[PDB]
Amino acid sequence: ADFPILCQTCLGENPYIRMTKEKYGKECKICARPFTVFRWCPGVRMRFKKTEVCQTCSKLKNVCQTCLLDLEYGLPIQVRDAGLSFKDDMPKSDVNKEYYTQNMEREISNSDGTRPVGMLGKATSTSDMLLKLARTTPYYKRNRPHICSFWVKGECKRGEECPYRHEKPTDPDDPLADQNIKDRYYGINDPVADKLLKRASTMPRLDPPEDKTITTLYVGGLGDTITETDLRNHFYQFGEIRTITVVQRQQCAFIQFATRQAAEVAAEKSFNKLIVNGRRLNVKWGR
Amino acid sequence: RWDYQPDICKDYKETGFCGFGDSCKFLHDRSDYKHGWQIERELDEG
Amino acid sequence: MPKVKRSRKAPPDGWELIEPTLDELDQKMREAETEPHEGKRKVESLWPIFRIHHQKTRYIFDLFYKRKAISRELYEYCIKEGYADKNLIAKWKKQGYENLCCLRCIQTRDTNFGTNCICRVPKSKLEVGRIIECTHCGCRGCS
Amino acid sequence: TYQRWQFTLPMMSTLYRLANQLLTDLVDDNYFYLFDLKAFFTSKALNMAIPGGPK
Amino acid sequence: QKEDMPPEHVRKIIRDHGDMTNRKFRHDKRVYLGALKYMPHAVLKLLENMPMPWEQ
RNA sequence: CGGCCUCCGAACGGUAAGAGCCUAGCAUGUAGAACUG
Ligand SMILES: [Zn+2]
Ligand SMILES: [Zn+2]
Ligand SMILES: [Zn+2]
Ligand SMILES: [Zn+2]
Repeated sequence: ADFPILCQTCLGENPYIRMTKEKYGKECKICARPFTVFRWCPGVRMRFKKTEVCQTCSKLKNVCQTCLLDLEYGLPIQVRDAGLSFKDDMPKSDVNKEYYTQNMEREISNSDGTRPVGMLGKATSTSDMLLKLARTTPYYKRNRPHICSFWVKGECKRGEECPYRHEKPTDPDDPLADQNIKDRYYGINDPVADKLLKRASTMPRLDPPEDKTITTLYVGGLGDTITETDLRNHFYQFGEIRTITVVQRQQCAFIQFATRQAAEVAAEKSFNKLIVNGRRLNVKWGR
Repeated sequence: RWDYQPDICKDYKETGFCGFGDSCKFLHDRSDYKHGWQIERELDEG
Repeated sequence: MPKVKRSRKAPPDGWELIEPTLDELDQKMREAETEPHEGKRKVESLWPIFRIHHQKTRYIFDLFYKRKAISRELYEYCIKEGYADKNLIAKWKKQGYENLCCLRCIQTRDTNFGTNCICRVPKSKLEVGRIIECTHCGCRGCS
Repeated sequence: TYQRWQFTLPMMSTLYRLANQLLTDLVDDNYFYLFDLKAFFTSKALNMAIPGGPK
Repeated sequence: QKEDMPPEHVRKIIRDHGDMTNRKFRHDKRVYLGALKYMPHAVLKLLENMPMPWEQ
């Protein structure tokens, strides 16, 4: 390798990062074979991390060789794949998996080291679903240590040097507790991923009306910095518009459309996020 | 040392019959008897 | 029963007043040596030994240099008989290294990046006061 | 390093006298006339054998 | 430079480990094993410095 | 004046092969860990 592949969270904060290398250090639980191991000092009194997957095992799905989440968005791989509608055929059984890994490394040897191989580019339409489920700031709780089992029973007699966060241990009844690393990599029943599914299912999106002839769309929360041509340029080449009523006595709008699916495109993509000159409009189908 | 495994043609000893006959390079012997370590171990555990 | 004496030559004549201190330090080195690792083994297993060693050789460091209560030739005998630590002492004699805990705490090769233990950095530069445990000695900011 | 010693002749003569037992009371090599490495090499090559020598 | 140690250091480690049965050490297991390739060096070294009977 | 003095012992080939079965060990010591108008 040249260096690891991991997100900013796993990657660190200080401008000068310190990581030690060992060639052929241990076994990628994916490629199953020896890899290089680079070990990075995450943060002040924060657990030193290490590279935990073959670089090819990484370029396969385009995820973090330490943080394990995708490198573009940073959600569970099950999620990110489905958010691209992506459907990978990676084999599972022992002999099948070894044959797959061998030919995979052969096929990746013909690469230039810039981007993951295969459908990872022909699924690069990062949907606003993924964009919105994407975390914003570095959830740097990751580099805090374990539960110092001594310090959970009382025993951690080393003073403050408990090797692990001497807090209350999580009740493993939580589905967010035991996610086998191999399953999390295979996209195999990640309960955290199902939580992201429930969250991105309950997260607000624009609603559909009943009758097809309701082609009037009310956009609530306009303000008096908007123009009718600006409401147009928001919803104009996204189809054809038939008319628009910019209600200044109520600070809203209403686009009567010329294509129903065009209306759907503009409005559903616009739900609360059509931010032209900074005003939170609400795209709905009018009365 | 203690020369540990005596040479007890086990086909003979258990079934009274060795297929090799005269050439069996072991000892034709059907005698059950406490060994060179059985007794040591039982007594010390006693 | 003591560290049986090899040279066969008679110890010079300040030995008799460090006598019981040396004897006792040896006895408790023996006891802290045979001491069982009930959570005091592993990383902290030798935490006690260097303690006793540095202890003894500091004692002799005083009693020859800071008091001059002892003869040169006696103290020579008492290094050559393995109580003291001639190299630890020849460093202790330095300007910033008065309390260097274990002579391995400045071994630059003993560490991957080519430094010393944080056991050597003076605490004022740290400003974080987080308890510092140099793994080797366990020591607490020798400097 | 413990190399390259120099010694006094008193020392040497005393030592000599002390190691007198494990030593050869020979003064020269006209003893080993037909009994030296080269004689043995010739013998070995000719398959002959000196009375008291190897074969 | 690399510098010497008190003998009691090693003595403590070694009487500590004893015969590697205690689940405490459990990794020096495999390092101990791997050290076998050099056991014929240790023996030659030990035996060529033996104490020459006039010294005790 | 004659001298002439080999050697040396162990292993395999010999007391089946098996699937199941069950439980120590032996290995692991990791990775992660949740959010709004
Ligand atoms: Zn028989
Ligand atoms: Zn230190
Ligand atoms: Zn130290
Ligand atoms: Zn120190």
